[PDB]
Amino acid sequence: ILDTAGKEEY
Amino acid sequence: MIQRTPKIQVYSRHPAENGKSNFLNCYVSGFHPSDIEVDLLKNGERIEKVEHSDLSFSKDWSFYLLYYTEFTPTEKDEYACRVNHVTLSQPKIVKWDRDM
Amino acid sequence: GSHSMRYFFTSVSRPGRGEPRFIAVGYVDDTQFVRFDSDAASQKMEPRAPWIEQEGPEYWDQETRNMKAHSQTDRANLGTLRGYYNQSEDGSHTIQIMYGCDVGPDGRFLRGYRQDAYDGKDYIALNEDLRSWTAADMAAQITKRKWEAVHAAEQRRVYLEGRCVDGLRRYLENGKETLQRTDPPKTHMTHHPISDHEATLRCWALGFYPAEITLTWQRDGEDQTQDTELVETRPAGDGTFQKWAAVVVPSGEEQRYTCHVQHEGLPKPLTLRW
Repeated sequence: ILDTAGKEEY
Repeated sequence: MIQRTPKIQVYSRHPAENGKSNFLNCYVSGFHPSDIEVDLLKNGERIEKVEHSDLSFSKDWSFYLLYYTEFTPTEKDEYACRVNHVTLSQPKIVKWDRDM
Repeated sequence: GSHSMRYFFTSVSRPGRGEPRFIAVGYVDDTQFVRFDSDAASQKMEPRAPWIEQEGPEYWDQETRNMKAHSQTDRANLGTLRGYYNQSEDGSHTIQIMYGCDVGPDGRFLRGYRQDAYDGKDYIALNEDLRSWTAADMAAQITKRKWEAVHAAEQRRVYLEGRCVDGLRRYLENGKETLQRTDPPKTHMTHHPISDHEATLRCWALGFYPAEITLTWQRDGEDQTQDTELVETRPAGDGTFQKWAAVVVPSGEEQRYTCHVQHEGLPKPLTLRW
């Protein structure tokens, strides 16, 4: 199971 | 930005024996960035029929990957691995050691 | 005993030559079991392990889209960071992200992991409690401020404490005979003279699984930690790993030397002599 992109911003 | 120089290890999965099917490995690790070329040689010539692992990196963010191919160990032909990298002023070539 | 699950994600800029490349590789302990590559012919997530080939699109299709979202974000981050550090548009950049979890033998959650890096330098770390971010750079402090404000760690907790644990747990069962398998080293010792007086012994421990291995030399019953050379554990290219060690052994003194090979996967160590 892979994780889901959320607040993945710099 | 910083850069790291690859290490090159050339070996077989088991100790060489004449006529006994084997796999030629070239393990390249500890380099950065990912911009690297790794090729297997036979008598100095590139081997076309070569497979490799998927690129990964370790805790220190250094990159590593494996190249390998199937061959028949002999006494006539020599095997090696060639690696290029931006931190290398000269291409690195390592000879296959039958006993390691 | 305990088991580890890891995922490694890399995005590498490619000026001119299309879009930045995205690579993703998943591991259970020492075993790769899933892969993904933006330059793949399939453009989809692919299995590697037999015991995960039973998963349908109910995972793979969403996970593929998720990794696409990861790729899109990483690409944005690479451009954004270039801005932050006022770097040339003609330059290259690399971003590295990894996460995963450790579980006990009972599947109990032990530790969460999440770390980012940029151009070889640490970016942000998340503690094992998955509560608190740490910035290791200027841009990291900017990002950290954001992530803390929105409790980004909470998103990691839900996965790492839950989905990661159960996912790994199920895999450990389904792939029990492929993951928890053991393979003892093909131990042997060889003698390699150097000069009229000088020689070495080589202690071989090749073709073992898992990668976990310790080599020890002794002389006269006492540990030898000084006059020794060892290689780092390396793939055998056949599902097992290799390792060897050597020490300086003056001719005729070989009788005083002994090598030991210790594993956690074996009920007993192996001893080599010459």
